[PDB]
This record gives sequence, C-alpha cells and structure tokens, in this order.
Amino acid sequence: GVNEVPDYHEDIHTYLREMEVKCKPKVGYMKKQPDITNSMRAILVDWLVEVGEEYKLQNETLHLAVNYIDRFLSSMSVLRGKLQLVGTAAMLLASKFEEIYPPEVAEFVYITDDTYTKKQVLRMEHLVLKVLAFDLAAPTINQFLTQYFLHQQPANCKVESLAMFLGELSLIDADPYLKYLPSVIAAAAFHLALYTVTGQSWPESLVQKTGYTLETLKPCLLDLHQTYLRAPQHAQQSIREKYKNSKYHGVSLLNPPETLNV
Amino acid sequence: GPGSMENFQKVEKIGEGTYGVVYKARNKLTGEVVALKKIRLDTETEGVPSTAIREISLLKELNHPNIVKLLDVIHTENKLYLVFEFLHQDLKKFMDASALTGIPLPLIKSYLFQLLQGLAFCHSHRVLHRDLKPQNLLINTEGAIKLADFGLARAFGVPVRTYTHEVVTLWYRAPEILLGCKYYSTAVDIWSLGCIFAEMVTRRALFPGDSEIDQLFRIFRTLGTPDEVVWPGVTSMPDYKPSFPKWARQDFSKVVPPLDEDGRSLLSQMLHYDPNKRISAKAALAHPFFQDVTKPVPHL
Ligand SMILES: O=C(O)c1ccc(Br)cc1O
Ligand SMILES: O=C(O)c1ccc(Br)cc1O
Ligand SMILES: O=C(O)c1ccc(Br)cc1O
Ligand SMILES: O=C(O)c1ccc(Br)cc1O
Ligand SMILES: O=C(O)c1ccc(Br)cc1O
Ligand SMILES: O=C(O)c1ccc(Br)cc1O
Repeated sequence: GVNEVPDYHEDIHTYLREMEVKCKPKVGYMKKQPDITNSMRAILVDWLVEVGEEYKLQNETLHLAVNYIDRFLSSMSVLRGKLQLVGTAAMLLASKFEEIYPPEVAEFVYITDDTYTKKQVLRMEHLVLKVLAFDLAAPTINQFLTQYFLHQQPANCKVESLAMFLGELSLIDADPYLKYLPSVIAAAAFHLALYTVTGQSWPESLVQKTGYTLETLKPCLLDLHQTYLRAPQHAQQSIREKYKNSKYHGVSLLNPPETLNV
Repeated sequence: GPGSMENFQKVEKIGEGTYGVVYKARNKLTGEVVALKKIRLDTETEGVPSTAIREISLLKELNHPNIVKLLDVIHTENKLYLVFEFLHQDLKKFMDASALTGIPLPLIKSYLFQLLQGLAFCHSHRVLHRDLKPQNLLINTEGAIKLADFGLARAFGVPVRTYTHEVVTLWYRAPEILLGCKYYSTAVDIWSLGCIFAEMVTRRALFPGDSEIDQLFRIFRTLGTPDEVVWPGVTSMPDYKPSFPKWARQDFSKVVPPLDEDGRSLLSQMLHYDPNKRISAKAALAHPFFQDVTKPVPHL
C-alpha cells in the first residue's frame, strides 16, 4: 500500500483541494481577451494533445500545460499569432516539471513548424515562469482521478481509461469547464465512466472522502454528459483518436449512455 | 519576487551545487544573512533547468521550520538568483567536527525528531526529497536542523507512477531502488533517514558501497538477504538474481552497538526491507525513542 501512501493520502487530498482553488484560472478570461477565443483555445489544446501523443508524454503533463496556459491567459493579453508560442512554452515547462525525459527545446521549436525561433520559445518560458511566479505544482483532474480510482470495487481498466478520456475532453472547452474545479470534473468523469461501463454510481466512500454527492456534481455531470454525447461531432478530434488506442482500452469507441437517471 | 541584487553584499563562498556556487550574503537594509544560489541561464541552451523548476516550485509550497526557506527568486534576463535563509553548517561537517567526542544522544534525538517532522511535512504535501544525506541537512546555532537541497525532489501523485530510476546518493539509497523496482514511494526517504540515524550515532556511513551491487551486498550482509517471507515479491524484482548470496540477518544490537532498545526498535523500522512495512515519518514521531526529546543548541 506504500505506493498509495496510506499515511498521507488524506493530507495530500486535503492539500490538493486547497491548492486547486489557488491555481484556478479566471472563469471569464476569454471575454477580456480581444484577439483570441474559446475556439482558438480549443484548437491549441487539441494540438497539445497530438504533441503529447507524438512525444509519448504523460497525460499529467498535458493537464499541467493547460493549467499553465489558462492561468497565463487570465492575466496576459495575447495576439492570435502568439497563442501557439504560449502553448509551446507551457508544454516545455510542464515536460521539465513532470517528465523523466522531457523532449529537448529544439523538438518544441520543431513541432511549431519553425513558426517561432528557439530564442522566442525560451523567452516565453521565462515570461510564463515570471507571470506564474514558479507556481507549477498545480493539481490536475488526473491527480484527483487516480485517488478516486482506489475506491473501485474491484479495479476496472475500462472505467479508469474512460474517466481519463472524459476529463481530457473537458480541457478542450473553456466554456463550460473553466467554471469547475479539477476535483469536481474528476468526480463527474469518474461517476460517468463508472455508470457507462458497470452501471454503478459515485460511491459512498468517495462521498466520505470528497464531501461531493451526485447532487453537488449534478451541474458538471450534465455538462460532461453532453460533451460525451457530442464528442464524435466536435471540431476537435485528437482525444477521441488517442483514446482509440489499446493503451487506453479503446474507450473512445464505447457508446455514451442516452440518460443518467440523476 | 520582492528583491534586487544591489541590496545584497557578498560575504564568502559556502558551497557549490547543481547550478554553480552558493554564496553567503547579507541584506544591507535588513541585516538578514542569506545563501544565494546562482542559476546561470546564459550558459543554459535548454533554458531554465528542470532541476531549478522543481526546486523553486516545490520549495515555494514547503513552509515548515525543518525545511530550508526559499525567501525569494530574483529574475534577470541571463541570471536567476535563489535567496535562501542562511544556516551555518551541514550535518556532515558537524559529525566530522564531533570526531572523537561523539554527538551527545540528546542532540541525535532532537535532530532525528526534527528531520522526521520536516520529512512528514514533505510527504503530506506530495513531495519526495530523494537525496537525504548529511551534506543536505543544515544546522543552525539555535539547535535547528533542516532539509535542504531540493534539486532532486519531485511532486508525486497517489498512487505513484514510475519516476527517475537511480535517485538518492548511493550510500543512502533504498533496496527497492537498487533492485530496479517499477515503483518507489515515500519509503525511500525513510530509508535514507535510517542510514542518517545510524551515522549520527557512529559518525560513519552505515552502508558505504562502491557500486550498486556492492551497496546491495553490504545491506544484505547487515540486515540479511531478503526472501519472500521478509519481503513478498523481492525474488521477482527486475534486478533480483537467485544467485545472490544468502546472508543471515545479524542481531541489530550488533549493527549499532551503542544504541538503546528504543533506538534499535526505531532504526529497525526505518530499515525494514518491505517498503509497505517500513515506518512512515508521521508514525515515527510517536516512537518511544522520542519520549524525553528536547531541542538543545549544538555543542560546538
Ligand atoms: O487563427 C486561428 O483561428 C488560430 C487558432 C488557434 C491558434 Br493556437 C492560433 C490561431 O491563429
Ligand atoms: O492558423 C491556424 O489556424 C492554426 C491552427 C492550429 C495552430 Br496550433 C496554430 C494555428 O496558427
Ligand atoms: O518567481 C517569483 O517571483 C518568486 C518569488 C518568490 C519566491 Br519564494 C519564489 C519565486 O519563484
Ligand atoms: O552583489 C552582487 O552583485 C552579487 C552577485 C552574485 C552573488 Br551569488 C551575490 C551577490 O551579492
Ligand atoms: O540547497 C539549499 O537549499 C541550501 C540552502 C541554504 C544553504 Br546555507 C545551503 C544550501 O545548499
Ligand atoms: O552489474 C555488476 O557489475 C554486477 C556484478 C556482480 C553481480 Br552478482 C551482479 C551485478 O549486476
């Protein structure tokens, strides 16, 4: 059980709950951005998903990068021709934080198709570190999910993989997801994955841990349920393609439930 | 943050780390003595080193009396200055200075208790230190000891994922790392502190190996070669070999002869083979060994 740190998992959970509020982006940031939109952010995140697949980055890395991007964009006005520079520097910082083997800077320049120079990437890296004041150890959807997964009776790979796909889907669409905390999207995704695969519900045990009920998760669940139904038609498709892979049990091929009874 | 290099007066070099040199400096307005750690980014072609990204981001969130305090990070276009609180000495130098005196037991007990407080705080904040050794533990004139050098630290998730193999300075490295296990956890930091405990008592390293295999063999010869009974799964581990010599476990009374019953009990629980049975820093705080713990100033 030491891999699941029995003596610390509650302290850690409590701490992440505090930190997620501190690391939260401004829910309405995109209205104050003159030149970029939810739609361009969707394109960027979808690209970052592909980059993560291309370089075999952790999912956690992708989630960190998105956190860094939304917090920067919460205080820094950005022209559309620089959105991708912010994104690349965000992915670089996330990789150095989270990866055993981050890709070299040159590789990050390469994936931008020489839109930007090595000097621009590195200059943006510093800028992002300055705006975030090095607050990089942000709670993600994934960090909550992996704890919630411990409450399965018994563990189910399809439930796990489907929850990760659903949480990843939420990264794409700042409206509505910017309004929910990582721990709440994770709860919605976990309940929705569990319901889809086994027909079961958000367990008592996770009510004990999180304080969240199906009642409190309802709004987010209704959003996530709609995102799931509409996912085949969404303009951005990289996550569905990714979660076709056997690494993730092909869960993007599972049918969403038509109704939740919630 | 709220800083500038013109308000600092360099005093002397105190060290050299992963980024270059640490200086003792003095804040000329407040009087505060600090350690500056210069991170040259001009000599960096991959921009800010990941070591620094982890050290800074992690230390920002670790506010605790037994963790060294990062006061500020001064950002220049070519240079990064990490401003830490100043501590006078590391535990290694103190042990060498205590050569033929010994460290009095009240001070060993105080130091171990504080180290456990510091480490428990790390683990409660999803942080693994991954390089606990006496050179990285700083002491002041008031009796405090603090975890330092977070250059190899990492933020973990629950459950842990696979992280960097071959962390921890060799003499302080846990058996599960030496055996190439897919996963390691907070238990690796306890193993290090256990070695440090023994070392504070004897003034010499408990397992001074010259190689990964020699390190493991030294451990085995002291604690006995682990089998499935003491440590389920050990015989399956990637770098476990059935040809490994099978040494009998020696009585812990002979591992650190000067240690009392309580001390031995605690040491044994820190150095348990099985990471799952090894004591946590949180639980160790309650061990009877600390019943009479105080916080005396160092004796030198
Ligand atoms: O012009 C766009 O719509 C656009 C979208 C996403 C990114 Br990243 C950059 C762009 O320029
Ligand atoms: O111009 C575009 O539409 C565009 C699309 C995706 C990315 Br990433 C950057 C872009 O600039
Ligand atoms: O980047 C910053 O401004 C900063 C300020 C203070 C501390 Br402590 C760490 C930092 O990284
Ligand atoms: O005063 C300076 O300019 C200075 C430069 C480098 C270091 Br490390 C400490 C300092 O105080
Ligand atoms: O590495 C550190 O955190 C550190 C802090 C303070 C002193 Br004095 C030396 C150090 O090495
Ligand atoms: O790697 C080595 O050098 C080595 C030497 C001896 C034995 Br037994 C196992 C080893 O792995």
